[PDB]
Amino acid sequence: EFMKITISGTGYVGLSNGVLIAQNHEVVALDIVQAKVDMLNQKISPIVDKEIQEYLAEKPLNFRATTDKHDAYRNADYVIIATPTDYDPKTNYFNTSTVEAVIRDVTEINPNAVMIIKSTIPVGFTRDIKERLGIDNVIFSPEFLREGRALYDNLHPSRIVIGERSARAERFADLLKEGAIKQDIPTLFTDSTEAEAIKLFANTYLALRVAYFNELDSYAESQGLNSKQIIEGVCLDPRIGNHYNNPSFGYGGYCLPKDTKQLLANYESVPNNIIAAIVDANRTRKDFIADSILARKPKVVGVYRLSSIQGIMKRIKAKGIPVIIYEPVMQEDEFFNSRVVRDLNAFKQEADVIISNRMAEELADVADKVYTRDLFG
Amino acid sequence: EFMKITISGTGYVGLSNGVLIAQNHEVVALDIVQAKVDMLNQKISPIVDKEIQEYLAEKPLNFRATTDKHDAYRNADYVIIATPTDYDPKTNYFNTSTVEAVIRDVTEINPNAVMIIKSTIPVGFTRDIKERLGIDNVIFSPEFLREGRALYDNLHPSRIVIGERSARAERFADLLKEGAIKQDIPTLFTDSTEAEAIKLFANTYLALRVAYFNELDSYAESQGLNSKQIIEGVCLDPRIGNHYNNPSFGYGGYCLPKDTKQLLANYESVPNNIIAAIVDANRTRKDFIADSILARKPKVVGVYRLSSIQGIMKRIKAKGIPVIIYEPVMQEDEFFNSRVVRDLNAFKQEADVIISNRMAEELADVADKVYTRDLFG
Ligand SMILES: NC(=O)C1=CN([C@@H]2O[C@H](COP(=O)(O)OP(=O)(O)OC[C@H]3O[C@@H](n4cnc5c(N)ncnc54)[C@H](O)[C@@H]3O)[C@@H](O)[C@H]2O)C=CC1
Ligand SMILES: NC(=O)C1=CN([C@@H]2O[C@H](COP(=O)(O)OP(=O)(O)OC[C@H]3O[C@@H](n4cnc5c(N)ncnc54)[C@H](O)[C@@H]3O)[C@@H](O)[C@H]2O)C=CC1
Ligand SMILES: O=c1ccn([C@@H]2O[C@H](COP(=O)(O)O)[C@@H](O)[C@H]2O)c(=O)[nH]1
Ligand SMILES: O=c1ccn([C@@H]2O[C@H](COP(=O)(O)O)[C@@H](O)[C@H]2O)c(=O)[nH]1
Repeated sequence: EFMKITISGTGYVGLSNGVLIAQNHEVVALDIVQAKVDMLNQKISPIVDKEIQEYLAEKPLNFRATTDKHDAYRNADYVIIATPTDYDPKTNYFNTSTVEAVIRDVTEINPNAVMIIKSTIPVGFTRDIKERLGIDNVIFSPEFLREGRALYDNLHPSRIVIGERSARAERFADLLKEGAIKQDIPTLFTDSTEAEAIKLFANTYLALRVAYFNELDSYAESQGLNSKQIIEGVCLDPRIGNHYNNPSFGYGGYCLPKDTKQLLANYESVPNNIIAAIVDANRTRKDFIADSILARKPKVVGVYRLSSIQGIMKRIKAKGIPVIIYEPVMQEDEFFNSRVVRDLNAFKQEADVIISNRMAEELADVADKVYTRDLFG
Repeated sequence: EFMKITISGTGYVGLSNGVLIAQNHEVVALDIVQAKVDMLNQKISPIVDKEIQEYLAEKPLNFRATTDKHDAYRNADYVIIATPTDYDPKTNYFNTSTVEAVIRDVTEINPNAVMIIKSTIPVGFTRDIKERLGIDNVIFSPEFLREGRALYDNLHPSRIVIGERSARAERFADLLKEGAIKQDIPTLFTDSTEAEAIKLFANTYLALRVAYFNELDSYAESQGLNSKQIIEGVCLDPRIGNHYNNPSFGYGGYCLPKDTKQLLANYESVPNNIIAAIVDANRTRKDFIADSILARKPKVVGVYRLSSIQGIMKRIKAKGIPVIIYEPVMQEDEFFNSRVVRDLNAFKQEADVIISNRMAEELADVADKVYTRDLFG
């Protein structure tokens, strides 16, 4: 087979999948930003990913880009939708407008193309949109990549999951396996809504794991015990393992805080204690960490690098204690009403306690006033 | 070195450790039950463990037993304490009387022996007892074996943890490594109280993991989704894994229900949400399972095999629905006021719904009225 696969959205997800598949098939990448398309046609990547830029520039890929929807979608066997979406936990609103616009466009231009959604969507999205528009050609397949290793994670994926049990779903899984470097990749075919719930449950388990080791750490600090001794002893049980067990100021990042809340909203009519506790536990852990810091009676707290550390900052400021921030990447001189100190040495002198989620070489000479719960970094 | 190691308590734990060490050193096993000692001296095991009976009967072990404390403890380099203890969650009482009696006896008879406690004790026990009696010769080392594979788990241990950082603790770890079949066993030396908390945190993580996959299963049932599809997709993430993820009526057994509660009691002054939720989650899961069963409006519920299933039974009976029990191992004709039916066929005919924690071959012909959440058994 030599198929045509269109990518809608040339960001980390679209380009990871597109470059992977362009090694063996015809890929046409569609974006709405003409300048990104022009760059791609010059074999220049519009994003930061080593492998994508290396592949685009150095390997023979049957790849091209366009802003023309008709040129992109005509004769496509599959269209991978990788446009932006966003879930807002405060309102429980999942903005899927770009995905719905693409489904609209493909349905109109090429109703025979099979759309594969890689964008994050709410649980039940695909079953519902098919029913609403009265179409059958949409399948969800979760994307497991990490930014910065976008192409790498699809060259060496943990597994491939396609949310339809059919020969056309299997042929799509084959495209992902064919472009990968890793061999005998675990492949799983499920029904739609089930596939859409996988990442929420996987990411929430990771947040649960971090929240648990953080509660173990709260206990160890409270009791004057060596947290590393306990954690290493526990994690030597092969059913538990030595990963994702490094204490911190709370789970953070781009996915976990929102996904745990998104999953909890989905449990609104399902009795549970663990799902709700995962969200509450992070707030409790931040209160514990802030209270530990405040018990040292600092006159100035220094925050070394800026994300769960933001919650610690908020709590310290709520008690009227000034916070100064060391963050080279930030160019402003203020962040949430607190001074950003550009000079590391001045920051070190002024701060009575320096908090940092993870230890860093450059804090070694002031280690005595650094508060971090990092054990394994 | 060729040392003398005394075992106090010849049950699963004492005999596993004693037979292991008797392969290379002089072991004298002490019990209070003369008949168990007499059996041991005839090379007959007083417990059910294949490897222990095989080793006792067929390998050249420098092993003997006695009820004489003086004969047992004199000249011992180490005394492994493996007497019964019990934690009662209702009262938060940990009965360590047998361990304290042995410490008393050893201190009096041979104050130079180094005691290694393998019995389960409360967190902080060893530090406190040393301080109370003004002695230094007591060290806690957790025991990770499973009944039925008692000797096997010490021939192939996950890891060895000794709750003292010293050369004498290391020499004890060496005895455990020397008798084992498994090589390069992970070995960890910690301070006392830290070692004593390891199993509670490890077992509570296992209960948390089961409670989490059970909440995922509650959601799947509630939403009409295929739980196996979701769980397999999630567990293919290598940070999560395909173990301890089989839905059930709640975590049960001999250790998890009590250890989770014991750990929660230890968190009485430590802010947390996850530790308390692990206990509450099991009650919620049992309520969900019972409610699912009751929604089928059965006139008689059959319970196939008797332990979290007991909680389901209690809840069904609380609603006035009769329960019948199929449990060949039980000889009584009543269990908690419910009929025990000896004949499997009569049990099958009468029960409108048959609940079972795990599926079983012999329920195949009535599969249509069996309710089990088992996926991987
Ligand atoms: N970045 C990540 O780590 C992961 C992201 N995802 C999901 O994948 C989707 C895309 O994420 P990214 O690749 O990071 O987005 P991105 O923002 O890096 O790239 C999105 C691209 O879509 C283009 N675009 C916007 N509307 C469009 C339309 N109607 N038609 C064609 N192109 C359009 C944008 O101009 C942009 O180039 C989101 O739903 C995201 O949540 C999934 C797994 C990992
Ligand atoms: N069975 C298990 O799965 C595990 C048990 N443990 C702990 O190890 C300890 C022992 O458990 P088991 O071996 O299963 O007990 P067991 O009940 O099978 O054997 C205990 C032995 O100690 C004897 N004994 C009682 N008082 C004594 C005394 N003052 N001096 C000498 N012997 C005495 C009893 O007669 C009996 O033979 C407990 O603290 C238990 O919680 C730890 C890990 C696993
Ligand atoms: O051992 C760990 C692993 C991860 N995290 C936190 O969980 C979130 C997700 O981490 P990652 O999977 O993006 O690396 C991040 O805030 C990370 O700091 C921890 O606190 N400890
Ligand atoms: O996948 C699993 C693994 C264990 N358990 C439960 O957790 C408790 C401890 O199991 P084990 O570690 O003794 O096998 C038992 O009630 C067991 O049924 C489950 O429900 N699902």
